Amino acid sequence: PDDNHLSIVTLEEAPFVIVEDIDPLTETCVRNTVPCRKFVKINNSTNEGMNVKKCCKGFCIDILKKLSRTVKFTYDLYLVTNGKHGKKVNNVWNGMIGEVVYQRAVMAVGSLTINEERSEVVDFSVPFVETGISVMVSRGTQVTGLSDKKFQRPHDYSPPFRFGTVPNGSTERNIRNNYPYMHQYMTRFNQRGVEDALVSLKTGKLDAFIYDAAVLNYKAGRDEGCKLVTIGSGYIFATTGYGIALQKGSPWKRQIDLALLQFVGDGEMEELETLWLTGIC
Amino acid sequence: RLKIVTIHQEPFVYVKPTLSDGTCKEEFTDPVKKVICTGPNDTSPGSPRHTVPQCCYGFCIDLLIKLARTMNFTYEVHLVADGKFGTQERVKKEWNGMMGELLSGQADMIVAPLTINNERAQYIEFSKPFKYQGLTILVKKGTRITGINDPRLRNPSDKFIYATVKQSSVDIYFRRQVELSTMYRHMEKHNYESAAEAIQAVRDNKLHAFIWDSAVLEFEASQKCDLVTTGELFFRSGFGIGMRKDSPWKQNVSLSILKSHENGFMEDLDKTWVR
Ligand SMILES: CCc1oncc1-c1cc(F)cc(C(=O)NC[C@@H](N)C(=O)O)c1
Ligand SMILES: N[C@@H](CCC(=O)O)C(=O)O
Repeated sequence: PDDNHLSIVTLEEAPFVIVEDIDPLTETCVRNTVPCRKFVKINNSTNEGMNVKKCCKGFCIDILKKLSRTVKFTYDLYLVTNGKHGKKVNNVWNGMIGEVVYQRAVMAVGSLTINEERSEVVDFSVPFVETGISVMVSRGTQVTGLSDKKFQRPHDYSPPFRFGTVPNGSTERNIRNNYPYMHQYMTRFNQRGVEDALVSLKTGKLDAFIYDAAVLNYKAGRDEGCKLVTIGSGYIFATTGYGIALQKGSPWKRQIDLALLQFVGDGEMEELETLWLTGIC
Repeated sequence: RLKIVTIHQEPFVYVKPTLSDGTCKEEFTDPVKKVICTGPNDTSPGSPRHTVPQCCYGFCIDLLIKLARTMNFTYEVHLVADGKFGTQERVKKEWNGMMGELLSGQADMIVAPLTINNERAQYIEFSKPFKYQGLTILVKKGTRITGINDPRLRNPSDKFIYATVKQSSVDIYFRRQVELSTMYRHMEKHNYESAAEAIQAVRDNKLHAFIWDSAVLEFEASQKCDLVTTGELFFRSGFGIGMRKDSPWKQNVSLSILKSHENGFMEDLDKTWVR
């Protein structure tokens, strides 16, 4: 109960975190949403900016709501502005990871992948969504997985496969560490975001998109005509999960872990999965 | 020097007799890595536990060796004396199985297909998952069940026998669940001492459905064509390394597991022992 009003950072990534504009007449978030603020700059010649009141919802926001109630904390939720999920740049963490490392946030809640390098600088909860690295293609495209030789040695094929990721996250880090030739080749096809990547696929400009498995599976399930698919038997390289990142030695981790495991045991996680993640395909 | 506890559970842990000279049969897929593991020769209920050297290998044993080389520790392995995974029972409250052995200091680390759950996490430290799986149902190639919501499970009788393994975290979950009541208590009447006994009992038409780990059941059906899984994965969850809360190895165990997922080692183990 003591010092239980917590700074919490998140990051938009549907359906895990969805950001809406607040009703301006009321400045109240309604329904299934929670208040979340975003620092927006006045201009680019200045550090001056203002917090905009927004509204947040989604799978991870419902997790936060349950945690808040179960673990008995209140919070001030904000959207990260210094980068995205988390990357080490010149030995300095940005994104949600950076916000936790440098103690601006007590925890980070979102589509944040647990990996070894982040685990060195933050504590992670137990995984609450299963993920890893999947590959999305148009139905019928024959590729075995990340490990396919069309990815590993692309210039052995004529024409070579055109494939990319969204840079600066856990997926790109993994490819950079494991498959150097693939990685340097892929940078040509880097995508600004998931939406751009899906458009590139649907119009024939990219042959595959390599990305977080949970997000790809979601997008595959919502795809018009069920053209975009993930390869293999729901297949995932480097199986991991999303985790709540907490500061090293955090006193909140114990209770957050138990709560998450209780949600799994109680069927509450399955309910959330059915609410947010089920698709037509 | 760490005391490791594990349990017989193919394809994670194979258990075979030593040769007459007390070493393990040389086998090949690349050499199969094997360790000496002590275990009881009497499996029975309420019996004296006479320990004997045996040979242990498989996915969990390869994982152990990787951990020990990575983190520079020595070990001795033994099979859990009571043959069980571990549940908490009223005596006021006591853990059996591998959970009991770790909490008492008989083991320093559990390396086994041990499900991470709330009830165990209250008392021990689990690593990040070394395997993601869930529950499924094993039946005779022949039987037709939709899955866990079939009437014959939901509203059961002595007509259609099904069960899980005793003192597993499946078993106590069914006995405990309110909507499970009629199946909860029904499985109590038929639950088995081990997974191996349950699987053979399905082949010999003594057990019609066996509710258990998908990682074990899918493997069993891949090998024995008279067996099949049915229904979707449910209760998706992980296996974790188990340690006491004050273990000094806990951070490095998790980092090593994360490293192994990311560098393809866990996938290699899946291709060696599971695929
Ligand atoms: C958080 C998941 C959970 O919460 N309550 C029950 C379960 C569950 C889920 C599952 F896939 C397997 C087992 C289990 O008991 N499998 C036998 C064996 N691996 C064991 O550890 O006892 C238990
Ligand atoms: N979930 C990822 C972002 C997407 C990806 O790179 O796969 C992360 O935490 O970095």
